[PDB]
Amino acid sequence: MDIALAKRVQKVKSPTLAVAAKAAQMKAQGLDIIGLGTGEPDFDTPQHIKLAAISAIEAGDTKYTAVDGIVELKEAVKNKFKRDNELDYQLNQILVSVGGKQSCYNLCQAYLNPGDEVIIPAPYWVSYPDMVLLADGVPVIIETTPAQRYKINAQQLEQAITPKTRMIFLNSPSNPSGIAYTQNELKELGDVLKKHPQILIATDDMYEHIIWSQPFTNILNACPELYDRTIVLNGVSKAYAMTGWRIGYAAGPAPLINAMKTIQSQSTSNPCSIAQRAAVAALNGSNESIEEMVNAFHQRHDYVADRLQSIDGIEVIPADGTFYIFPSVQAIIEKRGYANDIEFSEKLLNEVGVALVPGSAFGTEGCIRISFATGIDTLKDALNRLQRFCS
Amino acid sequence: MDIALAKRVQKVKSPTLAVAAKAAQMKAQGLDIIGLGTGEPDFDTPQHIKLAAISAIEAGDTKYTAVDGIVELKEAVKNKFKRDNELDYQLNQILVSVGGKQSCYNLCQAYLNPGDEVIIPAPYWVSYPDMVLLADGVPVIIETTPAQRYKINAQQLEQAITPKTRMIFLNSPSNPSGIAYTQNELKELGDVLKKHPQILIATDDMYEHIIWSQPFTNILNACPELYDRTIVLNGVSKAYAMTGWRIGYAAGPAPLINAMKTIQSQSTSNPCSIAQRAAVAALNGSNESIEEMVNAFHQRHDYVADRLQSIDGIEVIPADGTFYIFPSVQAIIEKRGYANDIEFSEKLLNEVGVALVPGSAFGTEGCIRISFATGIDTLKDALNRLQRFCS
Ligand SMILES: Cc1ncc(COP(=O)(O)O)c(C=O)c1O
Ligand SMILES: Cc1ncc(COP(=O)(O)O)c(C=O)c1O
Repeated sequence: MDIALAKRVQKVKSPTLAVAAKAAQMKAQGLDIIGLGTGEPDFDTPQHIKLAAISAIEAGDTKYTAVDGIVELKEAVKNKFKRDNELDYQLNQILVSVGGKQSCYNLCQAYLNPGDEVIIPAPYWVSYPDMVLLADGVPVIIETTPAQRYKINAQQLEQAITPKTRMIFLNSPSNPSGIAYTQNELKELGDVLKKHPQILIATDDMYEHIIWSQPFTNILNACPELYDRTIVLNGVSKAYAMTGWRIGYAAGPAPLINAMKTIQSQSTSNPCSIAQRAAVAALNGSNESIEEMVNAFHQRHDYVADRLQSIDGIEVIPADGTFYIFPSVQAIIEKRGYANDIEFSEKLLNEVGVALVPGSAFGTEGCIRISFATGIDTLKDALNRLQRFCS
Repeated sequence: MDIALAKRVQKVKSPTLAVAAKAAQMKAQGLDIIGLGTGEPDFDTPQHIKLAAISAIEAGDTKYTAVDGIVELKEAVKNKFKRDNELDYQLNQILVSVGGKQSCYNLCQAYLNPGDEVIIPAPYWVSYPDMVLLADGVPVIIETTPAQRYKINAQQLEQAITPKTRMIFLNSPSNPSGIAYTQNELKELGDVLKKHPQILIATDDMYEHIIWSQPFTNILNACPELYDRTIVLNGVSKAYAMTGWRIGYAAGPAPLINAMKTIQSQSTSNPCSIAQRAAVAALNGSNESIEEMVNAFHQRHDYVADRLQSIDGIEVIPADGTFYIFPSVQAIIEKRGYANDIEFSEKLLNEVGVALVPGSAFGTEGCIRISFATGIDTLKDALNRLQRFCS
């Protein structure tokens, strides 16, 4: 007999890591593949962070640590939230985790009960619904359009809330759209959320530093009165090109943070001790390397957006930040008679070798997520191929 | 209003990491504290493993990897299981995780349904019941005595099994007793397990290399016919003094391993990329550093066991391996009128500064777990203090 799988894992299907595995596979066969599906910076970890990790290895920092992070890193997080976000957190409000993904997963396991509804704006990071489902929560998707710049409004939010709603993910700047809410937009959402006090607000600020159209702002900057029911989710993966090291961090209400620490203490223990020391050097160091990387993404974005605009049948909303852009190819799908954006993306990959992620993976049919965390020369080639495929 | 906690997290209370935090705290106040509660080797990570990690950092191995491990590490695990354990696994049967704790936690989340019973022999590693409870499983504890050398027998196992039993943890050599089953003992347990085919066998071989009284053997060496319903859990934390790096690995039935990979893909993504490269160097390198460390634990064990034997009111069963020994202080508790082994351990810490873990944390009242992952000079001091306290 085959080993049966738990009912909870039968609820879930990760297509971003799956495209990555298919792209690596077809490159392994020797084919001419350009990967526009990546979810990490192409830049290496900055040298001063690498040097701090090497110093930690040489010093023998190879042991278990406090589950929620060495005190130097919890302090660096505390100071970062004050310095960058004008938010005051005590050490017992801070949890360092194995990537920001684990912050989110620990949150769901520490907080959500079976049947609880979680508002997830589309387009959404692929993992939000699956993490909710693994806690037996119920994803409640709010669909958005380009005319709304892929952002929910206060009337959509109120309409989606029920007496069963206990959480919302607010991810700004967004994976996959690259769009960020303005402070006033967050204020209008906060005014709705103030009317529903059982809703915990999970603000996923992972892409905070990767923004150029406006200064970063989150729900607590807009609505300080929501502090006691908000958890702030962040990490070093994107700002410091540290995706492989797996360090995220969160700040929020002490009882919730302690419950998340309890989940973590029974699942991973502390994150890698060397990675923790690397993250101290990142958070306490200069922003110079951040600015270098964000400037690169900005110039690449403007190039890609211009190329997409010029391709007949592709409609695009320019991003505010991140290394993603999220154009609609629905007109190409319709003129070709493709079934959907999965067929579009499979045909594109097999015809011209460009790998990207179908918009339906993020809950928005007919779009595609293009990542420009690759060199501008590779982007010129890839957009040439996309233009030829769509011609 | 305080943020409420999920019902699942209200089910759980980690006391090994808690003693560690209290010991570090009292040392911080400047007090004369000896920590005999540690759960990791005192030796640093071997130099050749450190050098491989540094080489990976310098090479820019700082990106996301396959969630279940880079192919070089999955291959090293495959070869390790064949070389050490005469077990044949394909790559799709292997999962690298964030510590062996995450292997165990992923297993529970991928496999256990609410109400499923899990047999957990006492004394048990503190995390087994809590990981089961977080999947809404039901821990079913089998209590053992020193006259049984803290090992279950086939009649106890059969009596504990019900139609609801779907899993058993078999941890040999044991945390906290240090005792290992013989091959024939595992054969007798396997004969019971063959009569109950819905029971998945989770053999936690983390302490495999840290053994001296007999060659290591597990349930599949004893009973090869259980291969299709056994998951083998192991890791580099103990054998290579790598606890801070967080690399575990497991091998078992492909559908189950894939479901565990699904949980991992929605919780942590891949383990730290640098740590994965370090683990490749460990598994593919010489056993010389393992033997050096295990020889040290062996000589320290024999010293500690002899000192414990000489203290009136302490009864001890010598360990077969690990860096733990698990004597009973019940006679001290009774002559003093202490309430239990928690009171014993608190009084010992406050009177003479020796920190250790009460046996009730592992489900065996009246014992204490002493770790000898510290230098022999510190052990002489600590045992002197214990002798004075117990006098
Ligand atoms: C919106 C969002 N949140 C969180 C994460 C988690 O990233 P990591 O687990 O590498 O910290 C990601 C992925 O990069 C993301 O896109
Ligand atoms: C019995 C047992 N299994 C698994 C583990 C997991 O160790 P780690 O998560 O560091 O790999 C431990 C702790 O060291 C343990 O004692």
